[PDB]
Amino acid sequence: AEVQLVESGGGLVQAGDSLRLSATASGRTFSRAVMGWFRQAPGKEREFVAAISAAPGTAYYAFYADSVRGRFSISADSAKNTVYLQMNSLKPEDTAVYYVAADLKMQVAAYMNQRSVDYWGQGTQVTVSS
Repeated sequence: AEVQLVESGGGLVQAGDSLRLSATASGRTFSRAVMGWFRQAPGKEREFVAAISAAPGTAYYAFYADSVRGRFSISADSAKNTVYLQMNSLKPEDTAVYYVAADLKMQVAAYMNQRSVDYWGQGTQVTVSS
């Protein structure tokens, strides 16, 4: 089925700042999907950043790549049909286009392979000047 995921929040920013990305779907969406964020710079491999999935009640499971642990946080709001990535202590090496992703086979937040991702958004440029 067609799903149109849309990222928002990208910007030009300074080393040591914060930026918050969000993503939602236009029309058809998911319930109980493992959602994630990936990133890539021209010529680079697309790299996994963070994953999130629904737990009991209002809780979620999260999982972070080592490159962002201690700095980025992934959250979600099911009412608002939106997934978030709060980026803190941004470094020039965080410069990339950031993509929201959904993998429909996975059952719980974990490391995500770009190769297994079922749905991608269009991407939002994040640029960190030193």
